Amino acid sequence: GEIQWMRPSKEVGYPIINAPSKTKLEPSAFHYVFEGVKEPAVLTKNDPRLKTDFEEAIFSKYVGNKITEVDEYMKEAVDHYAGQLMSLDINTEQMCLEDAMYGTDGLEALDLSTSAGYPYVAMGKKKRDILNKQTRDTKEMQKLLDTYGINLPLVTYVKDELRSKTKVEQGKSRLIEASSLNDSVAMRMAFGNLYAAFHKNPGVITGSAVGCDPDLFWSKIPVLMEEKLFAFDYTGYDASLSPAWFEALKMVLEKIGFGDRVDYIDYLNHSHHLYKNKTYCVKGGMPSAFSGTSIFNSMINNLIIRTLLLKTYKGIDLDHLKMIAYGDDVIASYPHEVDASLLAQSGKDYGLTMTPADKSATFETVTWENVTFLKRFFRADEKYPFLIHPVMPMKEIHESIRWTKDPRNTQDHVRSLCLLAWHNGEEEYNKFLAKIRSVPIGRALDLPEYSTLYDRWLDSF
Ligand code: NA
Repeated sequence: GEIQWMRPSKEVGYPIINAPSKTKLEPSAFHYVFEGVKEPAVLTKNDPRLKTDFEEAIFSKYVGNKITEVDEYMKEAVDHYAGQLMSLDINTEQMCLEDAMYGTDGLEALDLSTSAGYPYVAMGKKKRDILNKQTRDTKEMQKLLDTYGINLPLVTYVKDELRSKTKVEQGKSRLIEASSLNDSVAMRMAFGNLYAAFHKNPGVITGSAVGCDPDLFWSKIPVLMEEKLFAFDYTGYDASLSPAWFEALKMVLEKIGFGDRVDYIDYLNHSHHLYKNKTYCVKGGMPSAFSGTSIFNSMINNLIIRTLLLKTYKGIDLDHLKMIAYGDDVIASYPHEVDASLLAQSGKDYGLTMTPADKSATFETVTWENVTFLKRFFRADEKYPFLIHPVMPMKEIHESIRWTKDPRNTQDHVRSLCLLAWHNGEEEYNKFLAKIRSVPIGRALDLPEYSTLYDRWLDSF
């Protein structure tokens, strides 16, 4: 990803976009009951905590484009992945406006709380004013599609979330690149069935985990993985993607019956963005908030890993590459041991910056004991080994519970954390509940006890 140019929006015919400047994150009733070191991300260039230029920091993720065209290894990767996806008999017909808007089997309705993007955000028009969940009315949307068309600028907002102290000082805030509601709708109409097929088929065939339920999926993953696991982290994955990776994605789409609308991919690759009073053009880089971000990043990850394996290990048997991606996150395997360090080396030539799994300083062997996926470890249940626990460390949960974005959601927020935490065991879960109940807010919540969650879990399979 690389920014071609950036300049005042008015110079290119666009209005200034108002973006919040104050975090909605504030210390929760549990702020001093649990340990934590994260704080709300910087949202404005004048944040006191900043120790470097803000604008430069948030856009530094665009490290450039290392590759121009699709080489032979990538083409091979494309053929293998596409051939694999072919076995799913994915429905290639366009999805009707109604379902694209309000959902159908395998595709949730459009999120009504998130930005409607340009130009709606500039006309003070919300999604709630356009969509009718009980009516499933498409008239207003259709009228808007005809009026403002598609391929509209993506509206950039700084993401309001917790970040390490280092990332706050270095202005390393993440960005939300919201595609207009029109584009989102058009893309779900174009690829709606592809998305549904992926959501209904998490595993090693789609090579994707999007739409998965960790509580149930964790027990299925091992049986899908090979003998030897391998994994690694990406530094700024989305933004590092070069145009060639988007072209490779289109080839996959053409081969599986969607050649009909690969043009939509161009809109993602060569994209137009609005931020505050500036507009900028990016070549490469996956936009962070459009309908399909996760899925397309996952598909591209499948192409990347196959490519690096072909480039590094000629003769590799991709039919025995078993991987599951979720955007940039990935858990992979092969019958034979592979060197992630070598793969990482091959990765640089493709514009990818790969580092040791889970922030290790060195590339170590990945085992079922130390591997993580979506920040969750895998642990066989003590009583029924065949049931696998997705174990998210308490550290993350403690960090999260120390802040709130709305006192009215305290109950939901804390229940959510409980669904993640109990997997750490009864002793730990009870210590968590007790601390929660050491303050009034926590004592007034209705939280499930350990045995309740365990029973609920066994009854969910
Ligand atoms: Na882009």
